[PDB]
Amino acid sequence: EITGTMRRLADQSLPPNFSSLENFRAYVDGFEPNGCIEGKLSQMSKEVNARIEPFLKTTPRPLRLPDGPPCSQRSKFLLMDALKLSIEDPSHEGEGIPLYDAIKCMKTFFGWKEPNIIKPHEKGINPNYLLAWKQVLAELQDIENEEKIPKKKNMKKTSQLKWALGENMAPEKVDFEDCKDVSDLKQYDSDEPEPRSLASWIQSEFNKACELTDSSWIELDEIGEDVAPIEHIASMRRNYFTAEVSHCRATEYIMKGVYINTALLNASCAAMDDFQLIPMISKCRTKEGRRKTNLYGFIIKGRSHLRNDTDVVNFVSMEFSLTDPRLEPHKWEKYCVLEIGDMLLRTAIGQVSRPMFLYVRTNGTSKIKMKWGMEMRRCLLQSLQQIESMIEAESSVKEKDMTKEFFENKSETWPIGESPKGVEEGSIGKVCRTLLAKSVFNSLYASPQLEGFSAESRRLLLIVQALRDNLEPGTFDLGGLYEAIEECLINDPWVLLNASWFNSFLTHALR
Amino acid sequence: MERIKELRDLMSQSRTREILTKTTVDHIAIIKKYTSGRQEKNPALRMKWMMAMKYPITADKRIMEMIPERNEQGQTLWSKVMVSSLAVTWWNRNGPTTSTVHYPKVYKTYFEKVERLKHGTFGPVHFRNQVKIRRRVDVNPGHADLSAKEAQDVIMEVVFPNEVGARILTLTITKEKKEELQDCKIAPLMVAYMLERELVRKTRFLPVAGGTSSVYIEVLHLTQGTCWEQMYTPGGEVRNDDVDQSLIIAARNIVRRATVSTDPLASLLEMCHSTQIGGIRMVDILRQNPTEEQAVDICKAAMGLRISSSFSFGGFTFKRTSGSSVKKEEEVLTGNLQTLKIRVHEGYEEFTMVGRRATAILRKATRRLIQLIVSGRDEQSIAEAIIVAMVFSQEDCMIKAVRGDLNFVNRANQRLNPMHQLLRHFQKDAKVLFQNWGIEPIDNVMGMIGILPDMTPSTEMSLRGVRVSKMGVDEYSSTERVVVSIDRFLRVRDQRGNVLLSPEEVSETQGTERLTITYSSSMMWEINGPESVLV
Amino acid sequence: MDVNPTLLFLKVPAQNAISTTFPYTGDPPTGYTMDTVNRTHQYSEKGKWTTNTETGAPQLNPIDGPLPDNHEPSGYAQTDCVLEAMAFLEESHPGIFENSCLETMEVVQQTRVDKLTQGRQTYDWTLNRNQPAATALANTIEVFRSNDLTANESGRLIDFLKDVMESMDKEEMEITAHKKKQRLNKKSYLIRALTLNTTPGMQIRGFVYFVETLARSICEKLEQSGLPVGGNEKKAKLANVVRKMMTNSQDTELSFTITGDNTKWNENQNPRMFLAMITYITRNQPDWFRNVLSIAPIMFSNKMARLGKGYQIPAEMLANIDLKYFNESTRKKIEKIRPLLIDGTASLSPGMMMGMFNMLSTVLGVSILNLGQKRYTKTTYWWDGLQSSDDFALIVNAPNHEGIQAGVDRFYRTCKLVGINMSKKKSYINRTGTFEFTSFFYRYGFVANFSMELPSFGVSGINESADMSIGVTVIKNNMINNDLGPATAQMALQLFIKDYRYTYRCHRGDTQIQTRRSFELKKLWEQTRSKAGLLVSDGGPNLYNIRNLHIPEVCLKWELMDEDYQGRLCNPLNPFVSHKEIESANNAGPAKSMEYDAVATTHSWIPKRNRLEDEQMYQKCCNLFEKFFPSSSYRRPVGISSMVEAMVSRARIDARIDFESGRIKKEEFAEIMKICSTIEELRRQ
Amino acid sequence: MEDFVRQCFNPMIVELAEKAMKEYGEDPKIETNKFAAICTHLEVCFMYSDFH
Repeated sequence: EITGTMRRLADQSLPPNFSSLENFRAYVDGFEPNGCIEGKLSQMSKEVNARIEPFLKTTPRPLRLPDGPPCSQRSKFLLMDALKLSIEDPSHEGEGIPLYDAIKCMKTFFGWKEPNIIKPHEKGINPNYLLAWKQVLAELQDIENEEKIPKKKNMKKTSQLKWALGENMAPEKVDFEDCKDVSDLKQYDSDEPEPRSLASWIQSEFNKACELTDSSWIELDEIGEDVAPIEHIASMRRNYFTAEVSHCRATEYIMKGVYINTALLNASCAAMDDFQLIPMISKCRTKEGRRKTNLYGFIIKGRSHLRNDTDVVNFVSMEFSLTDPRLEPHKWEKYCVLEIGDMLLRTAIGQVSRPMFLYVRTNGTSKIKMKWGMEMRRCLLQSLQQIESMIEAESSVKEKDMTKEFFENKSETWPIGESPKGVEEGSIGKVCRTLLAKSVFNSLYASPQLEGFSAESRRLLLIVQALRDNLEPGTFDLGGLYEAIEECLINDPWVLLNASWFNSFLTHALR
Repeated sequence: MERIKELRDLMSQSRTREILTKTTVDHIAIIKKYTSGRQEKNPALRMKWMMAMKYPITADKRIMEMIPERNEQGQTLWSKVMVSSLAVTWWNRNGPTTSTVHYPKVYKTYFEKVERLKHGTFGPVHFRNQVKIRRRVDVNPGHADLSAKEAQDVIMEVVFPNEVGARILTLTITKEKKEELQDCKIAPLMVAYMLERELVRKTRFLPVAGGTSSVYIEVLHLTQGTCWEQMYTPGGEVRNDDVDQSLIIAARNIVRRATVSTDPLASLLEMCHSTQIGGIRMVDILRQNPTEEQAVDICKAAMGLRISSSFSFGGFTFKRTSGSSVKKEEEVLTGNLQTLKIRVHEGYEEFTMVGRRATAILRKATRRLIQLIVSGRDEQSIAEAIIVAMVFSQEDCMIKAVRGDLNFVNRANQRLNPMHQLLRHFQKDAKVLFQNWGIEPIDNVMGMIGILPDMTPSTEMSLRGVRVSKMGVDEYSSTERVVVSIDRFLRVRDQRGNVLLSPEEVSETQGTERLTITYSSSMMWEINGPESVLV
Repeated sequence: MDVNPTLLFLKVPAQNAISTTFPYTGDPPTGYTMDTVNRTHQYSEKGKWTTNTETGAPQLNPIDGPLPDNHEPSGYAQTDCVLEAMAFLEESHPGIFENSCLETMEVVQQTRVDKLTQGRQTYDWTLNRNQPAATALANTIEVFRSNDLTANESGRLIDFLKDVMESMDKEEMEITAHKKKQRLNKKSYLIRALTLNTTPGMQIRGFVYFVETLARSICEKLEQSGLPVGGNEKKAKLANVVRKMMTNSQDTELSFTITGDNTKWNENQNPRMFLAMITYITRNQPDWFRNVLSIAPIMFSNKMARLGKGYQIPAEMLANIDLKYFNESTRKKIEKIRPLLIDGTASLSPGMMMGMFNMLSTVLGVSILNLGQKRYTKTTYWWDGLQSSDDFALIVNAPNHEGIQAGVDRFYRTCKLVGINMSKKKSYINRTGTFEFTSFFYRYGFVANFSMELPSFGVSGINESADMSIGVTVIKNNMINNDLGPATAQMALQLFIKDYRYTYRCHRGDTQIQTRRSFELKKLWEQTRSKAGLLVSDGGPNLYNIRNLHIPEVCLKWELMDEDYQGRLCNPLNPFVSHKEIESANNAGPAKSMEYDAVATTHSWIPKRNRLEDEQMYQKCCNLFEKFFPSSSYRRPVGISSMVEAMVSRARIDARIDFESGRIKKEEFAEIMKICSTIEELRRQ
Repeated sequence: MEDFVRQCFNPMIVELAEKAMKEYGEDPKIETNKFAAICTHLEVCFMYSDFH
């Protein structure tokens, strides 16, 4: 039954022409499927309609672009500017202690000049950074005096570092019933961000991201014997892709994010109350095949009272470089730089002695933020499959599938570049590493503006691809689609480079 | 006393006494699902951290007299009951070697697959835009086709006899299991679980690319792909693909025999109650085997079991996809001066017909055929399908194509309804209909070629509404379980008076017994050996 | 030179490699609720105001209101149009709803309360917060037992529903806190029972399940609704309908295909229209059945949205404040939302939350599709399509290139008539033969990039054997179910191999890299002659390949092991096995777990301790029962008698049998039986 | 219940249930519990009558 406090809502739940739900049930049971639809159509205005608007090859307009300050960099860690500390030390990786695997990296450089501040935060007390840096060196040299080697050094709760991490930077937690009639009781600002215009450096970073190096960076595990039908085909796909992308620099980027976030979380569990030091370690293998360990910089962790997953933890990063910030200043808005010394750089004729710099920034992360980055190897699979997809779809139309002829024919060319107002064709492996780096940067520069742009670009690209096939498409609200696209474009430089890519593609889409 | 004290000190708190009193045994499954359900904190990360830490394992206390504290290199792997991982590997090398290696008698469900891969000869990978066949097949190979309950009762008996269910009725599998592993118990719960995995059937709906048995399915991930396929023959056979065949043949011959009986229903009932198949009664097999076939469906209907709402005709099983049916009796003239009253279905309908060797989709208005899309294997199969289709068209075009008198009777010389008469007349020869149907020019689109009356493919011309599909039409075995009302003449009328099943589309090539079957009810022995008749 | 990946599409068409546009594998990282309220109540402002009679919360009833004036989205639907369309669908299918209702009656007959637990997080009003399933369920049951309301003790879910109704019938409801048994007036109880989050409340969940079950028995019998199936099946549903439209002889017919979505769809579906369609589905059906399946839509007719925390400014304090202490936007939003909320809860009449009635929404979409099979059109154009919650695909055919727009117009008009605001933005047209449908893409070919979230190739983390088999099993599943290329499966496999090796600190003994464990492994590697037969957990070579991704490692290497190796490994007399939980993976949607053989594989143990909230009630009893009868872990037991009447008798028989011929001291026996008699004397009162 | 009832009983009691329900037009599709109770009562009376 449906008694009071329940039926009272049921008879109150009916459309605005009835009184009790029992009359409603009778009215629905006895119904007239008479065809009121035609009359409702005759009553509705002619303006309420999906007037199809066409889509011809002269309709697509190139995308608009924000204008203003150049796009800075918010990447968590360095892409190309960071420098390695080659040691060639096969310590058997017996859980090779990452701190004492780094003290030798420090022991392997000479020419540590006085810390010379070059580029400040442009706002704030900068000397605290270099004070923290000299304190880092001190605690790096104050270890052997504590009678015992500690496996990790807890930085002292120092005031300059307390400001660098903002631990002391805390407001009042006051109930509203107490703070009544306050003069500065206005709301937090919470303003929406400013449109950061496009700069030219992100494309150069992406270009250098796709190149190959002399290190291997991978241990692709073994596979059982391959049987005749497919296992041989699966092999000659995956192993060729490996050898063409094994030594890619994007592999180094992925491993870098992996190790940094891994050490950060694994300490954040156990460093639950005190500061810790975070070495930005990477690993690789020489061209002669010797396990080499690289060090990129140091990172200082704040408090790790991580009760929940979205809990914010502040951290400070100091990465080595040989790239002078004085070259392009606006790129490093969140960064402060220190002239740290000089290093030897051997060439065909002696050394050049270029200066060494230290880039430092403050940022935040969380547990999920790290685990998205401990699994960044996914960017490999997404690559291979979005290669493997093309190996099947475009080869679906064949009795003997086009698989080996996808490789093994350098005459097959792929349009991938246009610097001199001309289409530049490339070979396969460049494309393979290109897609790998695409997924890599999308993963590390992950931003919701990229999500929205990808969603809105799929539609326009699909329509253009249909028009290229001469299948006479059309649209509904083209200005509205442009409006959504512009609404999902503010400051992400990776998004903006994809946008200029898209515009030049439509210009070169023969449309 | 080891156990009960927890119950007593649990009965100490009143709020526990109440729940231990009220809820009954039938409800224990409804209560074990009351858990906090919060310790799902990234099992990858917690597992990695606990592996970094020493001693994450919980052992018993009896490791003291079995393994040492110091390994052969002085490694610590105990506590004060926690144990580190290295103890496992050390015990994995050198410990109490045991002849319990007779293990591959409870895990045979895996080593069967292993052996299937051993002699599993392969073939070439002919890539192709493989089309998905919406079929329904089993998941467990070689399990004698047994239902879950009748199997888990035997399981409960063999593993926990001291608490067996109330089913005490008085199959030797009980004896074989109790004998071969009597004192060689291994891991009770895992033994019973894996036996349920070995014997219990489960059959559901998948898109396949030619795999029939279960063995062709457990290796599907090797065979099927996006645009490839690999033929792989495991070198064997199971029961589920060749046990139901014996019941199929036995019920088909039983129906073939029941017509001559005065009341075929009663003779069929006594047969089904008496006939034994593979040592198991046929009645239970019908109640428990989900096989769909005219003879089996009719035998199940005789015992009041729900089946699919099919308009079975022409050897082809039908399924209601859309549209309504209206009687609209009507007059018809033949090609030899004969009047015939027939039930011309009024209204619009749209159906999907499945056959033994072919499938097709059809749309039908009042005496109108449109969009007939067929796919078969042999020329003869598509021929039969197109023939029964044009018979079902009910157009006057096929009405003109009648040649000769229409006298086709049951094996008991009984006048058949006109539809089946036309079907059987055309089945031997129906070439005359196409030449008088009409031709239409087609456009060679979407890999759909045309067919000519001479059974020849053609490019730009075809029959009205016809389409030749590639590598199979989309099947759909709709799930319906509706009551039926069989008559005394082995006719099937579910609820609407529509003829569903009839002993006119029941026979095909000779029956070859695999399972040993025995009849015991009525005469039903003129087929079996004469010595069998005497004995 | 500068590099551009998108330029690749000049050589390869988009539908062949659209996967490159998919950036991510997973998903990347209290005020928006007000935006949702304003968005919904803007699409329904037509003076349908009625202050509630039992909640006092004003409610808009915009159904059967004015027709749409502007081209912008609108939430106005006339009742007779919707019911007429539903009856038209039934005219397309004879009494099929009563078949679906019979399956639903079977369900409501057998279904116990357990099906309330298998699901996502819920909302408990006992603590006014999101909590897991069994938490809210147990607190609700115990607060019901606090009063006379105890029908749920029968175990059938319908009795729990009667308990819910009687609970609404009672005025005072004492809430115990964990004491302080003083809270919960009647009105606030009613208000909170209708509270919604993001995510249904506690009472409605069962009911929505019923409604959703109905849709299953409906949607399984409908071809144009292919939502419940997963992945591969939908592939077929793409090619069939194509043939139903483009394969027309004498092809002067012109077939166009659009793929569209419906912007802000979910905020427009009014629960009362669902009430109407359910009622018509229950045409002349038994009364109480109409009563049960009408619960959820009526509850949604008066449903409150929770805010929770706020900005500290708790939500229940948004009533006594001036609108100057805020920004401009917040000020304007509070102005347009202030009087609608009561008791820290927002009033939302015509709403529906995304992820609640998606299958019934698919029923409505298949209805508006079914309304054009050249029998309700009386015109030349005729369409058919496939529907989802919001992203649909349609094929409209018309022989002349001028009237196709008229068919598309009829579609959009009728969709506006039923509250389907077709998104002009998220929609695109082309000629038949290539389109999108919910991350599915067709250009003469297939792609399953809907559930193409490549698996957690990391270990699942419970075991050395079960974890490996589980990983490779999910590999094979996504290889056939969520179709991916084979070499991608190879790469994911070897990645899982490395992750599993390094997770258990066991790479192998042929490489000199050393763990805290590799020494013993290398000693084993040395003393074994047949190297391949060793387990991966025991330093073995990975030979898992596509042809044997299903066979567990143990049975595959079983012949190649050494005799002592097996005789020591599979020996179940191992001291590590302790009889506790097995197989429980239960990933959130259903919960699937398929583990395989296990021998001396008991690694991942002792997860840390965390000793109303007293979970120590149910699981304790169930585990004790299991400790008495092992069968409780395999087969659903069968028995009417009480727990104690079974356990005491079993204990007495056990004492008897292991005393007479077994091994026990007579004094221990006598004490056992005296304790049992004490239990009996305690259960008698 | 219904399908199980058709499983664990003879068709003659089924026809008897048909006849007894037609006495008052009691549709089995609804009164499934009545279906079970009536078939139960009938078979109880029978096994009370056999061999007496």
